[PDB]
Amino acid sequence: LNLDSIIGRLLEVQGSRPGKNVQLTENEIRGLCLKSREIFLSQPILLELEAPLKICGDIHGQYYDLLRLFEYGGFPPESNYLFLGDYVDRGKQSLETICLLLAYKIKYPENFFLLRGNHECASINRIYGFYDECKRRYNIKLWKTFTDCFNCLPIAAIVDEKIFCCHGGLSPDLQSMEQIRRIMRPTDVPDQGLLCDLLWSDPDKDVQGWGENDRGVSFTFGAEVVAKFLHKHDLDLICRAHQVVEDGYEFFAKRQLVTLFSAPNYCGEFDNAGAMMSVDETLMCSFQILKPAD
Amino acid sequence: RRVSFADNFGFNLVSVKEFDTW
Amino acid sequence: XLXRXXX
Repeated sequence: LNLDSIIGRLLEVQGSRPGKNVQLTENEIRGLCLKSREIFLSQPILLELEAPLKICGDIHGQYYDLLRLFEYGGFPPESNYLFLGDYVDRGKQSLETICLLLAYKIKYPENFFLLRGNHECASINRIYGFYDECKRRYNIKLWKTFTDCFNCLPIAAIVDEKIFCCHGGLSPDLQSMEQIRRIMRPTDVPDQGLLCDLLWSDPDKDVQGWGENDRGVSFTFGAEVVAKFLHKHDLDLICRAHQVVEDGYEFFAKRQLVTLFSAPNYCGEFDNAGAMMSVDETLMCSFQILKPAD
Repeated sequence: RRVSFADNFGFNLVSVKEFDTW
Repeated sequence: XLXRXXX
């Protein structure tokens, strides 16, 4: 695995026409998957991280937007990163996106972290674009290698014992962090239960406690659920992703929860910026926003 | 020290970088 | 609006 060569070819598109592909070899991509999978399994499923850190939400294969995020936030390892999942699907360059992220995980395994999103799941990414991209540019076997890698991604992270991070949200099943630690990998994402909820649930201001989720899976939770969770676990903030928000970040429940979404102009219903949350060493948080100029 | 946000202390909460897609 | 699995 010539890591520096792979990263170099991935970063050669930097400055060129948006949409130009990097066609790594199948062996190089498989090498990224196998080596990153080993590192994921060697680290906890519930990461314990320290600030300073930049935290990013959904990317969805918008590779040049990922490069802009790194340009603004600082390329690894000048800044430490935590991504909240959803690297693939929807966008045109899921492969470049995931390959660069896996390469940085291998290169800087103690300063660069990737959580699992609901799209790092074969049932979802078979439909939402990643299967098609793998079948067109490579083959179906490579898609299955990615699945085996994704099945080993960690599920949540706690920053300085005070910020709880996951892709989706809370679960009505979650009373103890030990319940997360007891999840064994590799695993698929079930359509019900704790792991499903961590990747799929959503906050909702119109629900008292736990409610149904219009997506047809998991649940919604209200502001009082957030407050109770934070108090029970001596936490200050939930940081999650999974929903398109206009400014790239959005608070919920008196700044006790924030949603991050990092793929600009993702939808057709509204323009949206992408945001990252910067957490300094003292846990002071701010947002860096990538906004299309018009 | 509790988690805080930069606008608690007179800093900008956000910094915005506008970009041209091309 | 792209289809609620999600604008």
